[PDB]
Amino acid sequence: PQRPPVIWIGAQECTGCTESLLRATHPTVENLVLETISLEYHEVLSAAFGHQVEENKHNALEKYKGQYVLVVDGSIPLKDNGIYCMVAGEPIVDHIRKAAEGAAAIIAIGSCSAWGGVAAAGVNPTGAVSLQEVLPGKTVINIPGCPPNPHNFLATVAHIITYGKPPKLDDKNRPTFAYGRLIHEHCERRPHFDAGRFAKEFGDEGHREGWCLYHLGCKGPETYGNCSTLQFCDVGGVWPVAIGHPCYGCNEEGIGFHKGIHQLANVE
Amino acid sequence: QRPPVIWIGAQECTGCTESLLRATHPTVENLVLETISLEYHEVLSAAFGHQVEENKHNALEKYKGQYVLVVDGSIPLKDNGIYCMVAGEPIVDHIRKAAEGAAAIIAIGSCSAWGGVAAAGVNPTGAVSLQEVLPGKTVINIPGCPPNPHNFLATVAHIITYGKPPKLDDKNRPTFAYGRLIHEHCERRPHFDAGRFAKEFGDEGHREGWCLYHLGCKGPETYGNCSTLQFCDVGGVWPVAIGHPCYGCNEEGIGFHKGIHQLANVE
Amino acid sequence: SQRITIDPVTRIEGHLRIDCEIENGVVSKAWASGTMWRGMEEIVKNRDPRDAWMIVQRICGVCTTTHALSSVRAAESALNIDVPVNAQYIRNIILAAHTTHDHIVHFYQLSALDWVDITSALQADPTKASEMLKGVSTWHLNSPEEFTKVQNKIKDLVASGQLGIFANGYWGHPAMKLPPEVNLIAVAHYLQALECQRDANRVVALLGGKTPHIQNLAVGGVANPINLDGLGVLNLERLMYIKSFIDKLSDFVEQVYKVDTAVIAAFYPEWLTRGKGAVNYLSVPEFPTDSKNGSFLFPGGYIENADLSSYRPITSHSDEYLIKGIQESAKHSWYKDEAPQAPWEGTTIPAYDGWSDDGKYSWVKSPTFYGKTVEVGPLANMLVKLAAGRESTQNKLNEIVAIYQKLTGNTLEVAQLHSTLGRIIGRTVHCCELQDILQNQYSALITNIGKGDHTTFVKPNIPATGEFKGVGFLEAPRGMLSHWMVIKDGIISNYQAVVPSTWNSGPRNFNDDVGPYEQSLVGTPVADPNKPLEVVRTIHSFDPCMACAVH
Amino acid sequence: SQRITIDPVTRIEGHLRIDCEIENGVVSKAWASGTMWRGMEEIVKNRDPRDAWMIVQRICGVCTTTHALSSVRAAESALNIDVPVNAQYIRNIILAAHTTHDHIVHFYQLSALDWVDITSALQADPTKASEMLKGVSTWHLNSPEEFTKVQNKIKDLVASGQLGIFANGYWGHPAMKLPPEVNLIAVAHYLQALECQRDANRVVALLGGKTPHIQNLAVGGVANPINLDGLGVLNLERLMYIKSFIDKLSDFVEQVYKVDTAVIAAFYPEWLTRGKGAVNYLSVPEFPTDSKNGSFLFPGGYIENADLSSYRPITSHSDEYLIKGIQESAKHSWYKDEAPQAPWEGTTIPAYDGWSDDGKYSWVKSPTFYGKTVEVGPLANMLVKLAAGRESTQNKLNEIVAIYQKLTGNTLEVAQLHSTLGRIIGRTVHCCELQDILQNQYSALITNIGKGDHTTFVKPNIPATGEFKGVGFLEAPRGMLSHWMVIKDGIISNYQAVVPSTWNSGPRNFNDDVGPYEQSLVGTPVADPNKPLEVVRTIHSFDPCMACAVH
Ligand code: SF4
Ligand code: SF4
Ligand code: SF4
Ligand code: SF4
Ligand code: FCO
Ligand code: FCO
Ligand code: F3S
Ligand code: F3S
Ligand SMILES: [Mg+2]
Ligand SMILES: [Mg+2]
Ligand code: NI
Ligand code: NI
Repeated sequence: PQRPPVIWIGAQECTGCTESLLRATHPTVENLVLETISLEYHEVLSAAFGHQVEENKHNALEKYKGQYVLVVDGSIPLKDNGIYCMVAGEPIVDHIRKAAEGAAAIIAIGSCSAWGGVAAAGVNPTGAVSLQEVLPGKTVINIPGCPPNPHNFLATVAHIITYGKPPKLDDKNRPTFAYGRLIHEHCERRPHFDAGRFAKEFGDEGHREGWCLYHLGCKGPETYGNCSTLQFCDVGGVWPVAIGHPCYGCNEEGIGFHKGIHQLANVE
Repeated sequence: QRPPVIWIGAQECTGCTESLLRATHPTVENLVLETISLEYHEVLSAAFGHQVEENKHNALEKYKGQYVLVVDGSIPLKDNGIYCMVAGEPIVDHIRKAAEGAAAIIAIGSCSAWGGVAAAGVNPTGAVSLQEVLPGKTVINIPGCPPNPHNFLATVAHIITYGKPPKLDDKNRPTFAYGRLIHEHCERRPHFDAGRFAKEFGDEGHREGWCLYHLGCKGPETYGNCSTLQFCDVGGVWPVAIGHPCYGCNEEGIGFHKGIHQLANVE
Repeated sequence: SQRITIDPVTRIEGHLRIDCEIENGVVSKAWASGTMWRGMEEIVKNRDPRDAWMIVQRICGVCTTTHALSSVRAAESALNIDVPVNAQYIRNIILAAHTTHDHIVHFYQLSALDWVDITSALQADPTKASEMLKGVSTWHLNSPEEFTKVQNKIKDLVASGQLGIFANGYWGHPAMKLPPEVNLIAVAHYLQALECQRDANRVVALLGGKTPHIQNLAVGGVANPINLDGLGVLNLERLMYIKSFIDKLSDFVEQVYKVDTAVIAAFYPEWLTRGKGAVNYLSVPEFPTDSKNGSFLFPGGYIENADLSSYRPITSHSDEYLIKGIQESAKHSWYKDEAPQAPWEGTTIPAYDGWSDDGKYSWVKSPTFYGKTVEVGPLANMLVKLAAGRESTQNKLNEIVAIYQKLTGNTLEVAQLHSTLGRIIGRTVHCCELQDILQNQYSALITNIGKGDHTTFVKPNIPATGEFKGVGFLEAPRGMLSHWMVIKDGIISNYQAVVPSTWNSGPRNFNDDVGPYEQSLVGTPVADPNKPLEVVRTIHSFDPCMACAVH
Repeated sequence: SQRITIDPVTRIEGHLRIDCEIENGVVSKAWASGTMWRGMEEIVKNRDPRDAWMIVQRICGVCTTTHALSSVRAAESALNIDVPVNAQYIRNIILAAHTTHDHIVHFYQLSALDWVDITSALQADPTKASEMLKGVSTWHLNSPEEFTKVQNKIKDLVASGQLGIFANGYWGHPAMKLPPEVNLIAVAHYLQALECQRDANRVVALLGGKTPHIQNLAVGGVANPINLDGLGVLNLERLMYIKSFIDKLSDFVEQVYKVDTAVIAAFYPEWLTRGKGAVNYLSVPEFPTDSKNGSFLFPGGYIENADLSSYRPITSHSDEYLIKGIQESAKHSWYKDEAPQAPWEGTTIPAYDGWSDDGKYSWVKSPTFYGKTVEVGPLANMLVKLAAGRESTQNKLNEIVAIYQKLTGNTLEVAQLHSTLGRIIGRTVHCCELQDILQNQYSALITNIGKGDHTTFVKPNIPATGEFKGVGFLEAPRGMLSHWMVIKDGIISNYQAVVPSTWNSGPRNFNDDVGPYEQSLVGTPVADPNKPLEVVRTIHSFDPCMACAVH
């Protein structure tokens, strides 16, 4: 039985988005690549290298024209004709545009590809932009986070495979099952926020009682995500706030990598 | 040598023992082979009958002053104890005997902690709590029906590792597990605050994960860690996250007294 | 003549006493006694019908889920509610996953130490142990290295001098027949069973909200909100997670549990010739898949005088022949009203007067089906499926038989199944067949959601006057379960549970006929009347649950 | 004579190009090029020192944790903060568990396919494969049944015609030397490795809040609130959960990874005599355990000209000898300022001009230590530990050597460690030693909380005037890492990362001296210049991370 083909291209990535897959449990990475999809190109895992792996990619783009899901992690640098990320002697922006032409679906995994992320922050030395900016004529599904819970991606792919279309998306083309609500509008520390029960410094009495982290700079009030419900790693109880640290807003453009850790969020 | 534990079941449904089979830290096999020496437990013992009762007697003597006594189920006092007879004697007599030599005594589950379901309504058997049958003793209460097994296991670990019980509230419940109202640490509190309520199972609000207060959620009157620790260590599993209101199973006067759909009092 | 008492019987759920008269080393007569009562039927009375399931689920935590599901079915019966098909799929997945956990724990944790001698495992050669399984199982954890690690765990426990729950066992008893190597294999599988049963309960938890004691039911369906696109509800990510646990169960069930069942039969073939409890068997169909509380995946029926060719199929939970046949007596039980009672007219008035051989001796009632004693549970369910010509059951049994024939040269005939080992085989077959139920119902749910059906709940109305009656049937791990609810003026006016271990463990009945436990023990050889292992072997084959039996 | 390019190098982190001149079938000259730059040093400039760690952690997700920890250490250095000992224990557990994940994935997922031919595994006899491991490993998952299941997964993938990431690999290449059986064993262990690495990351997640990219650090300690009696914080239940995962790592690491390392050497002994990258080695001490940022569990030092007897120990992260030695040059890199720069005075001004053999050809800078090229990473760290006379390291290395001896009849001497396989061996030794670090630090934390110390964080102050310079050292999976922060008027005025892959992958330096990757390739035989597997074997041994190298 044939498995749906996937082409994964890394641009200005830290590899954290690929590494999220090694934490996944439903499916595990081994079940993903052996049972769920055919991973036709991925530079981190491929046996082949160099000319052989570039031959793999050209052959798969041809063979699976119109059928593959294209996934990109990392931002795409446009400054100086694309030379801040060169693969096989060509700018990554060109590899991505060529692969996008025959894609059945296109996914920006991670904040960097979804909206520029950390790579585009501050003075943006390389003119890093999002995948949607590189592909104005295409619908790009955005799966932000740095990195997202891998199941935000895997259940998006599963919806495409099982039901034949993408999951429902919000106005930023983010799947609603994962990004449909502010973290602060589904956070278990909301009772403490409501009562004015706040941690003031790490290790203080309030912090050691699991109180709200708003005055530590929690960006939950301005960040869409599922971090408080789905959480991370499938062990139970694991997300940054539960561990004791404010949300930094890594999912959300203009929050993560722009605002200081301790800078207060705006509350609706 | 491993620390000895004697487990006696009274008017139990066995769910409190079964909770151990879901545990992961420790798993039940690591509990019994590495963490403790489980000297008596009728559900798992190889020995039966006269042999197992000989085992218990020998353990109560060998480990006098050293064992943790655990009891699940309520203790029925009506008609001189005859609603729970083991080896031809009322269970209250077996419990009181075992309590005499105990280093620590734990009521696991709502039935032993406060009478629970068995003591509800008309209370056909005059079921009471472990604390009621042991007035001279400090009983550590680990309520729930059944509790997350780690509420029990981390209490035992505290005794073993640091040599005393965990900090307790005024109902002798460990504060790490029962120190806060569920509603004071519930992820659906923003919905509550906004007036965003499920009205019926399967309705639009229910299908958006809204607050279950108007379905009868007892979170506002129930102490516990169900919203944080949750259950089964898979992530995201407790009754409210699955879509059903808290029934108040931890809390005397709430679970098994109030109707599922009856509204809680909010402080 | 000598009289023995086994009290407590361990490695069961709850509080059981067994007494036997022994004549020349053979049991001639037995008595079963449930020694604890709570009055759960009285506790639930005078409540809202919607609330019953949360209370009566607490009948038992071993067979968690079962009383909850039977209770909602009983209210739905009374109210004439058709449960949404998605709610059926979810209920079905929970019951199947639960029953998988339950059966595995019964075989290993509860029963194995009747048949396995742990001290004899210390003498085993782990390499020979592994070699014995070559071509018998494809399980990946039967290596000599695995067995050596397990042997060392036993050695370390013994060396500690703290045997605990393994102390004063029946080590060296003449009825222990396994070679050292097979005892070691069994201990390894006992420990591996613990991981498999944990995975089964992960399935249950993701749909139930926890286990023990699920919390996702309602009179009218389930509380799970189906929305593939919703945050914090039953979405595709959650369903994928459930699927990941479903997929982890099959290998252990098929390559370990199934195989071990055949092997125990191979080494203990005399136990195919004893422990017959009844000549009549009853099971209800289970796993409804339509929109009208029917179209069951597993069939039910009634077998009279062991005649499979003339059995009576039961295809509906509203079957009047089934309903009208069930009564319970308290002639030899500690309740006041003794004449057989239909459960809608049942009473549970305690009347304890102590143990008497010829009078009242148990808190368990005595159920009958048209005046006959009947065995329920996986033996009944397997025989009914064979009577129905269910190919899945025939084929699964045949797989066990094939392993047995490889080891012994012999086959098994149906007559040999009316026995202690037949009952164990029936349970194993059930657990095996349940894995396909899980796959089928997961697939059905995903498909139905894909068609646009996200409905899970139909809100009931309960007339505030009038009197009306309902019954909820369920094929539980230990057999046919029924909850019987009468509603009067909107509240529960009567509630009676007739539970599978009630059928099997009940005392002598209104006509002084002997129930399955008591009947099964007649003829049991007892090598050592001080250590009556043979008695416990037969009783454990029924998987007693006395919180269930008595409630 | 010919010139080849390998672009992209796969099974590394990031974007790497390797060029080689081949003469008479052997590499005569090589170039390493990092082909992607982000400017992370510039992105973090002008921010609050407390914020840096969350930004610069994103230098790399493979070596997540490392840049976070080095950054907070740099701020703490500049500010003169002593980190609470509980925060050290937590930081240490995270780094050790992370590194366990990282090394396992490197050996299996990144490197094994250089040495293992998966097609050849199809010809294997699973029983013979299992028989080869008797008396070589005690691992419980080396049975013929495990290997048969794995072989059938391979067969099914091949039968589908969709090889995906296994396609067009180096199957049947003359440099592939493993028998069919050994290839099968390796693939089984590749899959098993995935389970072990997932357990290691569960340790990381429970303290870090997630992984990749932990979120529990602070300038001043950690954000974990220690309170054994607290709901929703780091209590005893959470600590027990962490311990349950720590305990699951050792068996795979010791009985699979350690053994496979010795076996690859046994089959590829010529790889003990090639791939030498340098004659100088540097590592920093790691896992501080006192209240003043010291008392490290692992030692550090500098080895010049491979002479262990005259090495210079480094026992402090404030060691001025270490600090003053480090410079970087961009003569052959795509930056403007070319003369060697101490990192507190470093610039990173991009000056791309395309590839030039004799000019600029990489985004990686060229680091030196007192003007010399140095190899960093597990080979360096092992050699330093041997020079220090660390018994744990000697004993662990000796276990690998003993397996090698048993398989080949030959021994391994220290001179043979300066090689491709020596580098791999160093990494395995590190992973093995880290399991004792995890046990030691978990126990230390438990003990310290028991003394009544729940302190985790000391709030920093940052003067609004003055210029303060700090450096944070860390022994990362790939070697010595350092972050260099200059604070002026309360904000970061300069930030420079010098990362272990920078040391090893950096291009020719200010004196045109060749760095470790480039040096290691001289003399590499290449049987087929179109498919230069031998080149990739050596390069992979360094575990390249080019996001790290370039940032
Ligand atoms: S989104 Fe984050 S984890 Fe993913 S590539 Fe960007 S920096 Fe790395
Ligand atoms: S500010 Fe942060 S911690 Fe507080 S309730 Fe909102 S999301 Fe939760
Ligand atoms: S507390 Fe609940 S689970 Fe435990 S014995 Fe009582 S009824 Fe059973
Ligand atoms: S009423 Fe229940 S669901 Fe709503 S916020 Fe309170 S505890 Fe949570
Ligand atoms: N299975 C089970 Fe429990 C019993 N007997 C019920 O119903
Ligand atoms: N290990 C690692 Fe990454 C590199 N090189 C860092 O630091
Ligand atoms: S920092 Fe990111 S991972 Fe979630 S908690 Fe905040 S969006
Ligand atoms: S019913 Fe019980 S299990 Fe927790 S959610 Fe409510 S206290
Ligand atoms: Mg009844
Ligand atoms: Mg740098
Ligand atoms: Ni039961
Ligand atoms: Ni890195």
